[PDB]
Amino acid sequence: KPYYDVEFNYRLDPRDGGDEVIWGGTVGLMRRKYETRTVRINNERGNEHNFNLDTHGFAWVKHKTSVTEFADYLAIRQGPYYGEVAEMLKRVTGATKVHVIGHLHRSLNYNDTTEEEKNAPDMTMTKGQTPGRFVHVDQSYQGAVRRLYLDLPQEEARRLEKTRWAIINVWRPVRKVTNEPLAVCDARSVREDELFNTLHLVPMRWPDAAPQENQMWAVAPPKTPTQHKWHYVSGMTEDEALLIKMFDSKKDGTARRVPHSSFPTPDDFGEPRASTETRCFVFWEDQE
Ligand SMILES: COc1c(C[C@@H](C)O)c2c3c(C[C@@H](C)O)c(OC)c(=O)c4c(O)cc(OC)c(c5c(O)cc(O)c(c1=O)c52)c43
Ligand SMILES: O=C(O)CNC(=O)C(=O)O
Ligand SMILES: [Cu+2]
Repeated sequence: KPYYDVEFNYRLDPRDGGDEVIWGGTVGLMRRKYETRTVRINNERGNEHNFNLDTHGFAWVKHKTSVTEFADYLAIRQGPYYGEVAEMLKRVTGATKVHVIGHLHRSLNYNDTTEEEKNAPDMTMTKGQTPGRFVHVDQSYQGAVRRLYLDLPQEEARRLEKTRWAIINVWRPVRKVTNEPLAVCDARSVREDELFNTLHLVPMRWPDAAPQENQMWAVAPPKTPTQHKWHYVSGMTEDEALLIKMFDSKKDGTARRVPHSSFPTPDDFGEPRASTETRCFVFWEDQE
């Protein structure tokens, strides 16, 4: 198909009932209220070469990994995957150094999971992760700084912040994507006044620990299915990677942040889409 027209979940203003806390990995997040809008998502399979991290903030690349089982977090983090992702990412970006923070594995079907968790209290944590069905950027400009100093040593963070740096997510499906693909929005089609800093909390080890803290962009709804420029690539395989730019320190016109969201297509079929998204810092110690 050349495109789809699908309902997307955008920011609901608090004056109209919305809240400002994204309770990551909870049943409650699946119940969050959004301003829904229908947008056009252009299929770009066969046109991937036309999109890059500098202009649009995303790129589809061919990249073979040696890892096949992505469900075991410990197996992934000790194994070679992070280094494989980091070498690809430096190759693509021309970066000077790449530091992999971690990854999130997603394997649940959204609607299946809604109904199994219909009786669950909101703060119940799902075993596994559902797709990310809301428009967001994983880090605000503030959230990117917060992440840099939380995930890197203090001296390291201070120095790398003097040179150009960026947060890029490396999204790879476990197998050929036949349902709930991932859509990315042209960074240039959304303005700064549409971006809203939003708290993102992960209540790991409650009540012994405070929930983990992160700051996202929420996105104001468009007024037109084509105002925001949405794209995706059908049938993404585990030998292909979607690089999504969440943040870039460069303030000179280069794509700085990419709203993104999964979405169901009417032709969805098969067992639930499964994927990993690997959060990465990217440093160009020769710039800025
Ligand atoms: C496996 O460990 C989890 C991760 C680790 C990272 C590597 O993915 C979590 C994320 C963190 C860690 C912070 C909150 O301390 C991010 O900072 C790196 C991050 O940028 C992220 C993200 O922007 C979107 C998210 O999902 C929408 C997840 C998040 C999630 O919502 C629920 C989850 O259960 C949690 C994890 O348990 C992840 C968070
Ligand atoms: O895979 C999904 O359903 C959503 N993933 C993301 O938004 C991401 O990789 O940051
Ligand atoms: Cu995301």
